[PDB]
Amino acid sequence: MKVNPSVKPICDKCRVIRRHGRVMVICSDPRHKQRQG
Amino acid sequence: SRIGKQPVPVPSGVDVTINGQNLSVKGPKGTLTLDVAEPISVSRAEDGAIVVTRPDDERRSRSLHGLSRTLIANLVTGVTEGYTQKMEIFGVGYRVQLKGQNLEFALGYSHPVLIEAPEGITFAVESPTKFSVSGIDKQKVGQISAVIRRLRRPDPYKGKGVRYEGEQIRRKVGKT
Amino acid sequence: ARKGILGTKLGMTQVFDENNKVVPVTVVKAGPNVVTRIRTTERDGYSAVQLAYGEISPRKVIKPVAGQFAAAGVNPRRHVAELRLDDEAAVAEYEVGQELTAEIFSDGAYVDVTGTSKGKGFAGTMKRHGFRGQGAAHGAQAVHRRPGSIGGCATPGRVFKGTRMSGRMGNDRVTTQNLKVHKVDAENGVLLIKGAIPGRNGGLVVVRSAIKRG
Amino acid sequence: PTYTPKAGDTTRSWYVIDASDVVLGRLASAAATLLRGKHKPTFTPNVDGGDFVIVINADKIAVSGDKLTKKFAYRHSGYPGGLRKRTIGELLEKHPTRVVENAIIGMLPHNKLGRQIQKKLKVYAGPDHPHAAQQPIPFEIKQVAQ
RNA sequence: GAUAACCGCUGAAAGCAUCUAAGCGGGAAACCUCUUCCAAGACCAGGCUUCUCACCCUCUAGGAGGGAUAAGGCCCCCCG
RNA sequence: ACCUCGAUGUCGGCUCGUCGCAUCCUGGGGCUGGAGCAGGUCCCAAGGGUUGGGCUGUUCGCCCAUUAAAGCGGCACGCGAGCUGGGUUUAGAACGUCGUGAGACAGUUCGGUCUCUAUCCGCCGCGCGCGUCAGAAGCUUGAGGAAACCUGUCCCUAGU
Ligand SMILES: [Mg+2]
Ligand SMILES: [Mg+2]
Ligand SMILES: [Mg+2]
Ligand SMILES: [Mg+2]
Ligand SMILES: [Mg+2]
Ligand SMILES: [Mg+2]
Ligand SMILES: [Mg+2]
Ligand SMILES: [Mg+2]
Ligand SMILES: [Mg+2]
Ligand SMILES: [Mg+2]
Ligand SMILES: [Mg+2]
Ligand SMILES: [Mg+2]
Ligand SMILES: [Mg+2]
Ligand SMILES: [Mg+2]
Ligand SMILES: [Mg+2]
Ligand SMILES: [Mg+2]
Ligand SMILES: [Mg+2]
Ligand SMILES: [Mg+2]
Ligand SMILES: [Mg+2]
Ligand SMILES: [Mg+2]
Ligand SMILES: [Mg+2]
Ligand SMILES: [Mg+2]
Ligand SMILES: [Mg+2]
Ligand SMILES: [Mg+2]
Ligand SMILES: [Mg+2]
Ligand SMILES: [Mg+2]
Ligand SMILES: [Mg+2]
Ligand SMILES: [Mg+2]
Ligand SMILES: [Mg+2]
Ligand SMILES: [Mg+2]
Ligand SMILES: [Mg+2]
Ligand SMILES: [Mg+2]
Ligand SMILES: [Mg+2]
Ligand SMILES: [Zn+2]
Repeated sequence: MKVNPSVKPICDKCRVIRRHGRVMVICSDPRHKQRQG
Repeated sequence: SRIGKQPVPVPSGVDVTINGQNLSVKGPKGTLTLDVAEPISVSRAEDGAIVVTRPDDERRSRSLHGLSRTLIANLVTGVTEGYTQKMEIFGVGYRVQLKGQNLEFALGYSHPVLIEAPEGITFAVESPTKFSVSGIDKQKVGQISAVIRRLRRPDPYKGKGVRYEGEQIRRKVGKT
Repeated sequence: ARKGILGTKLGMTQVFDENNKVVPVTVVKAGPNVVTRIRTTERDGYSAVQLAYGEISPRKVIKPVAGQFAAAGVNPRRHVAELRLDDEAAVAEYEVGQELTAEIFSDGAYVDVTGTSKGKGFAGTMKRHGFRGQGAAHGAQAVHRRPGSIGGCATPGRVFKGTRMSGRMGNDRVTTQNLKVHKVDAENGVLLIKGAIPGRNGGLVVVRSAIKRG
Repeated sequence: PTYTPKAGDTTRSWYVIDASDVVLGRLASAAATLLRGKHKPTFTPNVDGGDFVIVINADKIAVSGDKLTKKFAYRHSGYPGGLRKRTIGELLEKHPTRVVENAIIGMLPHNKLGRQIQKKLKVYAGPDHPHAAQQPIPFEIKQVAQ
């Protein structure tokens, strides 16, 4: 899971949310899990 | 929104009780109680429904509308038909048995593990590989099911562990 | 419940177990204690038992202490302490007047022994704090046993309360814990504990059950 | 000239303030007001001539926003690294009273007279107090319109 | 016990979906109890209890001042 | 070139620490081009721990035997009214080089005085006085603090 200042939907199965004050991108692919920090 | 805009069916055998913003549902399987949100309104439509209505379209009430609607629906269905979860095991030597009302897992640890079914939940093994968990509460059944599910690390190589019934695990193979 | 008793440290010697291994023992006279008072939450705010040990002449007892013993109904003793209990069901079995001896303990029982350690006078940082000294040769000038630096320059500009310096040492409450009771001489009112006990000979110790190994 | 109190000029009144579902800052500011004596026309900044204040139900104080988890009370023990922090949350069920009184102490003057003034504050976490003998008249948190 | 990262449950807004938005959980040598020691000059100076619980004089009768005592202690003495 | 030239002592080592976390070990995880063993990377985590020698004035650094690991930093590049004095920076002498010379060299070599009875704050201990609405004594509650916290190997589980 990346923790980077910029998170983007790498693939079309990814989708961006705000959970507990953080922008996250969540996909069915575990490699694409990614959040801001 | 639209889901929060339609009332919940109540069957001819299930009786409801409304007091203040609190309510309860009683049916063949058991009884349940629930509390309804503040800005939302809950009404007994005597023509056979419970109507959940938002006074306005502010985002808070717009949000709590469907939430409260689904809470009432889950309450009623849980008291009428109950909530059951089928859940399977995979691997050689990964086995399931019972002990009193508790359900015991032997999943390749150097010690056995066993889970005590908490209140309103009854475990029921139907095969050393296949077992089910049932209850009057949708949230409790799901939570204890998830607790069972995560007694092993995910296995993308052999798949061994506790899987749900209808779940298709992802699996990647190491080169050896 | 956490049992305990007051006694004196007689001395220490050695014994050989059945498997023929020498065991250093401190010998404690866990002589008779009368319980003189009960402390209860309903009245005092906590549950504890006040018990008295020793032999003392009534001529040497001050009138308030003699009166506090008369209200109990027991002859005065030299030392008075109390056991902190935990609940009221623990103090249900203590009644003002009754007795307790070394037979409260047994073989293999782990006990915590509280004593007061020996006085070491005004001690320096090497004895007191295990400081490394400084060189005995190679030019060291009159600093062979001194602490040296006690802070930093101008920031913070002070010496950080808690700095380890030299002063009075010893004479402190010390609890040595998980000490095995090798053997209770029941008839002679003695008990033999494997290990060392704080204090001088003929000093008051409190031998309690162990909480870590009970 | 201007009135200054003589020896037997100060009279003390006993106020009980209920703290159930009241804002902590509002309650503390009012209690500081009628603890210092700012409501008396005979006020004089030299003299400690306020009133006694009992705060009842200091448990039920209301703290707005999200301060029950991210607001802290810091103490320092004087030793290097001797700083400890307790949230408003922990402080409300460890022992609650000081929370309320903490606020009031921060709005009294930090001088010797403020130390004398503090002694008139009686905070109780329960709904009842032992001072029924002084007939404490209930006090309502009122605002004067303009 | 409460949590960090992390893992979730039930779930709208947004007919499907999502650990969150309403609510409910798991979660570390870090934090809070826990173990040890100091601790009421903690000025909110605490609690339980025992002992003594008395005897005169002056100034001018309002308060103060002086003195002899109790319970107790201190010094002197023999020591550690 | 802002304070200090009617004086703010300059490197390294010793003693004693103290704080940060930008984590070296130990603890919790997500992703792997992660089968296991062992890793890579990122995230959380500062409680404790973090060796002895050879070479060198050494810091740095090179190496030797270990270790769970041999972390990086701030504090007047912490610490000389606490130590040292190998380095550097007087005066002696010599080499090389420059200079006609006197002499000079971010060139080298050998030698070369490290003062102070602690006033105040600070800190480590120890008493005397008054206070806690009479005077005393025994036992105590604890708000609030301080201390401590490290870790390996072997064997069963399982040659699973
Ligand atoms: Mg990128
Ligand atoms: Mg030495
Ligand atoms: Mg000298
Ligand atoms: Mg010498
Ligand atoms: Mg200096
Ligand atoms: Mg300073
Ligand atoms: Mg849904
Ligand atoms: Mg969703
Ligand atoms: Mg203090
Ligand atoms: Mg007292
Ligand atoms: Mg006396
Ligand atoms: Mg200029
Ligand atoms: Mg200047
Ligand atoms: Mg200068
Ligand atoms: Mg000068
Ligand atoms: Mg000077
Ligand atoms: Mg000067
Ligand atoms: Mg230092
Ligand atoms: Mg970090
Ligand atoms: Mg770290
Ligand atoms: Mg790790
Ligand atoms: Mg990893
Ligand atoms: Mg800790
Ligand atoms: Mg050398
Ligand atoms: Mg350092
Ligand atoms: Mg320096
Ligand atoms: Mg430094
Ligand atoms: Mg120096
Ligand atoms: Mg010097
Ligand atoms: Mg030299
Ligand atoms: Mg010369
Ligand atoms: Mg020439
Ligand atoms: Mg405490
Ligand atoms: Zn994706």
